Amino acid sequence: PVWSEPLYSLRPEHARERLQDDSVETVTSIEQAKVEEKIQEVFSSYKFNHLVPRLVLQREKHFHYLKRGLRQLTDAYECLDASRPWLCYWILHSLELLDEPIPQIVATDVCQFLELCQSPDGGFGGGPGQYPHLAPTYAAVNALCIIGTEEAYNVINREKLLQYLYSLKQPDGSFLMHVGGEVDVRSAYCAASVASLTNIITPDLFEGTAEWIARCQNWEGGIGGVPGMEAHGGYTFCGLAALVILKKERSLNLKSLLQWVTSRQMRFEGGFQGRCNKLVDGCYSFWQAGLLPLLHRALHAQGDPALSMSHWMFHQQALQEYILMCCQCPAGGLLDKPGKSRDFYHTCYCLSGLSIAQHFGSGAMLHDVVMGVPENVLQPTHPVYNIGPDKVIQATTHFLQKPVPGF
Amino acid sequence: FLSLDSPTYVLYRDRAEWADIDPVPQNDGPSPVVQIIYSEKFRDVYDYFRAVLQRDERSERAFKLTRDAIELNAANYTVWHFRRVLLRSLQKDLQEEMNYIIAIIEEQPKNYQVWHHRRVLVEWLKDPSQELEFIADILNQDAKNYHAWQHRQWVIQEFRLWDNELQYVDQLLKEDVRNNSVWNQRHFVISNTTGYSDRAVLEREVQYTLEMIKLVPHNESAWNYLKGILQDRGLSRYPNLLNQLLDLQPSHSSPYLIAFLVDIYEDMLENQCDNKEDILNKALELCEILAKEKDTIRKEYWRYIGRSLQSKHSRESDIPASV
Amino acid sequence: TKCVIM
Ligand SMILES: CC(C)=CCC/C(C)=C/CC/C(C)=C/CONC(=O)CP(=O)(O)O
Repeated sequence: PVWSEPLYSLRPEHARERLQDDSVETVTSIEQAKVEEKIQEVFSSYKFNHLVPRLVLQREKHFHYLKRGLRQLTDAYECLDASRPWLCYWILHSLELLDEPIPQIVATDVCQFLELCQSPDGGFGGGPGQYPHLAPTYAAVNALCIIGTEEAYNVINREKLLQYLYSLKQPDGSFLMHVGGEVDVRSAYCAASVASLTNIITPDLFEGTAEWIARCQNWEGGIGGVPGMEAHGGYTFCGLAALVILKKERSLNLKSLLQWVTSRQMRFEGGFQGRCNKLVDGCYSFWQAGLLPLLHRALHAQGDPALSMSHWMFHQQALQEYILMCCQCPAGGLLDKPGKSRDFYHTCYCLSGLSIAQHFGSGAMLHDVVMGVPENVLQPTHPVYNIGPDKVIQATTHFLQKPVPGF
Repeated sequence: FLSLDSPTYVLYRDRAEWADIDPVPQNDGPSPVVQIIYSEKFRDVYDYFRAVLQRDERSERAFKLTRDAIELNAANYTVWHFRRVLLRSLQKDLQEEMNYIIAIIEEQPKNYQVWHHRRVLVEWLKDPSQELEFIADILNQDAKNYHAWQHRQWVIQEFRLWDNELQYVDQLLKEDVRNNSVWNQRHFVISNTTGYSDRAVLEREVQYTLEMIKLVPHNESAWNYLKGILQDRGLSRYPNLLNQLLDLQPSHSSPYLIAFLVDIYEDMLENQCDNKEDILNKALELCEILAKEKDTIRKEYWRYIGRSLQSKHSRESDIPASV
Repeated sequence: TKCVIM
């Protein structure tokens, strides 16, 4: 009809999705309230300016922002000094999603650089001469993979890498994030992500790891960082993902998990929150929603007959709307929410989340949902590694040609 | 000695006592990527740190240097590590170090390194006396600090300091019953002390949870807890619940309430209850009210649930294709 | 700005 609003968030009924504090004010509610009111302005901006809303993904703008960042950064990116590989990844991936080609000049430099970040003992540090750490190592790999050149691949010292992973393995199945570092579910995921891609997984490498991960699932249905801790998207993702690689998804109560994640999508905002009763955030568009594809794959493997054949178990339209309308910086780059500044981390994940929301794929079945202008469509991303599915396959294949270190 | 923010602060290259050392530049290679254009101070300190690290100079001055690098980028784990090394090597006073770290945490509480450092300290000292109160203070600034909570859990656990936590939990819930972290904590405490099997406890909890729901029916946290504490044993296992929930529908409804109901029916149908069909329909009706009106954001989930329930609990589900 | 994941 004519009076019909195609945008879910703008529909008059949608207003009923505003918070009901039950006249009981606590810090949690107030904060949520502030956010909702701010988001409201965003939604209503079209109405009050008297313009018909057009959802446009500022590709050009984002590309420029990325393009430059890949080369150099201001004194503001100082505290990210121990996490440079992440920058490489966040950016490269973001470009890959945007379908921007990678010049071989760039590629080679990235390689050489990452080489400089490779520790003599295996694994990668957050900068040349820094000690190796699982997070930068995960990043380094994913990055090198997005490139996929033989050069890129040959950078990685698989033997050392494996040794490294072992030096971090814990008796209770967990892993340190680095020598003398801390332990939580991230380590498991990083160790797995890289181990699988590089084909270095030995029989005992992940002994008990799955069970450790399992113990992180809590009463909320989600997953905490370590047994006993509150459920959180990042950790939840890390956990599931790790388990999916370990092919041990079954070790979890996938039901409660599902119910948990789906409840994380903010009714009014459309985007996802990291943990129950906290604020929404762009990054979670991936961290949280990325779980759906994982779950779908897992449940389906259990012959789950009730599974949809065209959508993920979250409001794809609403996520996409949130992203587009509130997480884009005019000058380029993406963000947490309105009022927050852009940064590569959010740019990377908001996009990833977006791609996910537009791309449904379960075997032969494929169905997209592209809100706004069709130029908005992105390259698909793999739900486990969060890199181009093609890159995944390309990578694994190449590495399977190699023998698991030691034989 | 000379605070990094001190007006008289001087670059290490302009420091006499450091004249014997040649700074090590960052080896970024011929044609850099993600090159940070560090400020003078920054580049200077780390250039010097790089040196001491390389030389593995385990000196007092090195110790003081680390404080600086940290102040610059407290996320630099390599620095942290080396600092621990120096603490051991230099036989530094750990309490003095505690003072230090507590200050640091206070300023950048949302960092991994800082916490892990304090953890290690406490471990070395085998002294938790300061922990709780400290953590409280941090939590008093951000009642949802994930790192702090995690630390607290670790502490209480390693030092069996359970005695006063529930009391704490209670206080926080009073301040903000919507604090999910607290709800997790409460479950953490109970699980490891009395356990939930103890019926008097179970009961007490539920009373309290319902009482909370009554006061704030829209607080998704209480609901999640409630579900959290009864689900494993089986929702059907507690018949009065259903009736009791139905009673709140009038002046205390919410998509949460409706949802819970579906979970109950779900479990009831799982444990082959009376009026198989009657329940089933009540459930599907709800899946619809949720998917179409009361909780559309989760339409895809709701459609799936109803579809699953239909898939295994319709009168036709156990009936052969030929009938 | 900082990196909240490590
Ligand atoms: C592969 C990796 C490294 C995954 C980690 C992803 C995430 C998102 C980890 C989160 C760690 C965490 C919970 C830090 C505590 O501070 N974070 C917040 O408080 C953010 P919010 O308010 O949204 O919970």
